Amino acid sequence: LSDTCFDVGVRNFDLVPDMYDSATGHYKSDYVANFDRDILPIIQRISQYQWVSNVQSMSGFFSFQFDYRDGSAANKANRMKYYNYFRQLDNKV
Amino acid sequence: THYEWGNLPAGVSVPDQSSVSATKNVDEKVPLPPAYYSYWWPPQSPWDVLTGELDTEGQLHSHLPAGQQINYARGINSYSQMVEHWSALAFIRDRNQNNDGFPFFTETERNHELFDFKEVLVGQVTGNSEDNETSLPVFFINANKE
Amino acid sequence: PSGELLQGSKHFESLGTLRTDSQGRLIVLGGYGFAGGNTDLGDDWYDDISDGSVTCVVTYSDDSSETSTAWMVVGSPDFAPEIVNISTLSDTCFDVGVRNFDLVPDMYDSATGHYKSDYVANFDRDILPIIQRISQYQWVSNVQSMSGFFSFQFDYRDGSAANKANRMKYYNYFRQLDNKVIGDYDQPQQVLMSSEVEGDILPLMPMNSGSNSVSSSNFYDLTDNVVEKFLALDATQLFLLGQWAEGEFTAGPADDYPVSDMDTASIGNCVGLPMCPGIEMTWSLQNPVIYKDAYQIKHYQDKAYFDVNGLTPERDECEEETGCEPGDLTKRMACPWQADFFNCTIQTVNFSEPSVNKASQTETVTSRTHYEWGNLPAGVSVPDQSSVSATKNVDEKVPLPPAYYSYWWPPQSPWDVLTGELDTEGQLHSHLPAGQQINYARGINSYSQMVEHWSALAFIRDRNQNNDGFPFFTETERNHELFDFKEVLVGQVTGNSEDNETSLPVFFINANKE
Amino acid sequence: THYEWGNLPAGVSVPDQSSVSATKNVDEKVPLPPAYYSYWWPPQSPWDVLTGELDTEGQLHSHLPAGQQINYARGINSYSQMVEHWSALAFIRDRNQNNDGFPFFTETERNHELFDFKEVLVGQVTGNSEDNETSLPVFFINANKE
Ligand code: NA
Ligand code: NA
Ligand code: NA
Ligand code: NA
Ligand code: NA
Repeated sequence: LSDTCFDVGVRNFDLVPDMYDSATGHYKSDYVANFDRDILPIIQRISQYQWVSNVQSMSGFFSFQFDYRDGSAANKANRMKYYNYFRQLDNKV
Repeated sequence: THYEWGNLPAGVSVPDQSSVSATKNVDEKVPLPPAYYSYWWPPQSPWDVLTGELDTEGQLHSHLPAGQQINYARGINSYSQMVEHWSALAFIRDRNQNNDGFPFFTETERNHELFDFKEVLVGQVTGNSEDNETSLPVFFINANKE
Repeated sequence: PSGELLQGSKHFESLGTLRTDSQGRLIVLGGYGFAGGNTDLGDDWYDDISDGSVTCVVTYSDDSSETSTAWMVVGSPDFAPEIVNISTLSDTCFDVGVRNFDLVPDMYDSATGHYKSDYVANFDRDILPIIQRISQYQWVSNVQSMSGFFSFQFDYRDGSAANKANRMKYYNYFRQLDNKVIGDYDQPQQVLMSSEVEGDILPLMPMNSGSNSVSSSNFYDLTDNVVEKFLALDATQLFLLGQWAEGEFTAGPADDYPVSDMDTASIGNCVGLPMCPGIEMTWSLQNPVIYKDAYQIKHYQDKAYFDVNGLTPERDECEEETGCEPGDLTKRMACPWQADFFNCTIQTVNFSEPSVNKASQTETVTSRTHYEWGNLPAGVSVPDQSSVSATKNVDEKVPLPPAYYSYWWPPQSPWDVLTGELDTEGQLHSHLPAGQQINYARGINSYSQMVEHWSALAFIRDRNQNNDGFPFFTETERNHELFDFKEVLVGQVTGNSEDNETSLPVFFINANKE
Repeated sequence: THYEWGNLPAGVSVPDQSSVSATKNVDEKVPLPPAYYSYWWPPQSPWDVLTGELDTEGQLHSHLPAGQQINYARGINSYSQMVEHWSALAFIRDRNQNNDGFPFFTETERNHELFDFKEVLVGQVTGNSEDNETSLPVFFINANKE
């Protein structure tokens, strides 16, 4: 629910002006994320759904078969494969 | 159903018998196949958990040895049983809390004394005594227990 | 086994087929799944399994010969060929080779009987495979306690002194190997947990049953029957994990051992540990007395000796150090093999008494039924009634509580698998939607049902094979049409109609179905 | 319940384990024992009757041989079921009416097709494969039937 209140805050309350442009209604593609603060928690959360459910298909997203920290252009294809397995959000129509 | 008699003596002929039966089941709200077994909120409402009783006493009241994956809500067989017995449910916590990066989450503080146990042999269901080599566990709450 | 068999398979015709390709390469194809006997279910019983000598004579243009040899082993189906056993049979043959055949002289000193602490291990070649194997036991078992050993919560590649404590914590969770002494039980392989202190609890690694979680010290009219409760890696695997813990390792390429890629390709797909007996082979493969060199079986006698006299039945290739006779590598396994496959599931291991696996249990149930009548009219008194009942159940071989739910060989015999039927047709014949974890052997309710229906079992394989690091293993090719289904409501068991809100699935094989 | 482990090796021993549980059933309007099994209006409401199907097509749909004492309302298991399917019950008729003083009353005109059957092996109730040599007759009405 903190992710909810935070998401609401970004797209509607200028919480982070470097991440979102309220005039364009769009996010800012020049925003530099940080692994440990923005990315690692998600990888950590997925990894703990196992003790309470059988969600083995989620395994390959916290196995570090490739370096998740490595942001070099050589590693882009791996990070793109990982990312394009995530579902995009639906339009509210 | 088709009936036919054989091993009858020379000269003896018995006419076969035939009968047609029918059953029709209608359901209004049913998931449409192909279906996928999907979870709701595993952190807030567990469903696939480990056995955490480590001593003898607890293994006799729980009827399961430690470290086996079994249904979180086993024993509560109805919505009204959950309205009344929700607090007899286990807390899922790390038994290795003091060692980072080495978690071991099990069931802890489950009210084992409320649930009765019944080991149902497969034959009791199939009528075949061979199937009695295998059994399945049935947990339930007896309202007449005190 | 001549004639006709009263039970199971009726006629024995062959042990398999020998072929050559377009280039004259040998192809050894084994048994068809024959299993029959003359006793109910087992004395007069037999199977299709085999093993033996491979002899090659390449004659040249100048009419001069060159004779070379090898071994052949036939096994029961590998139902998840992609999932690897933490310790394979190649790991066994390799470990034997290090400690007994100088395979790697930089790693072991045969004069001191000890390993060499100055050996520099390599992450990718010695360490990463173990981390990769542990990570795949999930698709076939529920071994979540093993998770923290492939989570990369810390950098496994980092060998800097700052990272030593983390690598030492990881390493000291692994079980050390037991001494091969006859009556010494209080050892590390009889130890399940890391501690008994709440907040410091975790099953020691590898979390699997050992080579004897079944019989106790006092079984078979003995007082010192050998016990080995829980699993450990082999000597060579744990040693290299020791070198990594220490930081005596590298990142980047490393040269392969003096072993062929072809030699590991075979036995690498066989169970190394545990051996009770195991799936393809047993603890004869651990004895160096069987080998002439690392990975190379010693051959006892010649073709002429066998043409004249046949095989030696009473002979132990472990006692007499002179080599193997055809059929020696498989003779210790069950007859028929379906027994070993039937018991390759899970063990319920005692973890309080080092020398006990099973004991006799005695349950006494003493009840008092009490009857009392009320709402009776003024003046009317009815005497209460009381009766005492008793029940006494005695069992001879029962695991001693506290018990731990332990696995046998998850890669070779699956037990906790996912539903893989993706279309409607298949979801109606299977009666389960996709992606649900359910028992691998559901439907087969007896040892004799497994003797007859073992080939109706599913193959566990990656549905995402084309995308590395993104596996998705499910059931595939399960003979769904054989199994009937029955949704049993809880009330049918408890007599309480409320419990009928919940049900449980019952799968079985009807012999009258055709 | 009391547990006791044995066949343990020399010097080895484990503590006994024992538990005490209880059940309490309170039933409001129950007849007082000792009681006598007493009929109401046998000629207007038959209870213990004889099956009178003389051919194969009759015995297959009835599942019973002729001349057997069984319950008149076998298959009617509910008060609601009686309100729905009363007219399915037999008429007990003298089958030797022509002859005088030689009567032979049996069931006639039963709607056998409405009723489904199931032979329950005793061992399916007890868990004991050995009781399967004996089976219990169970008649019921299935609404899914067409
Ligand atoms: Na859930
Ligand atoms: Na939570
Ligand atoms: Na297994
Ligand atoms: Na395998
Ligand atoms: Na009456």
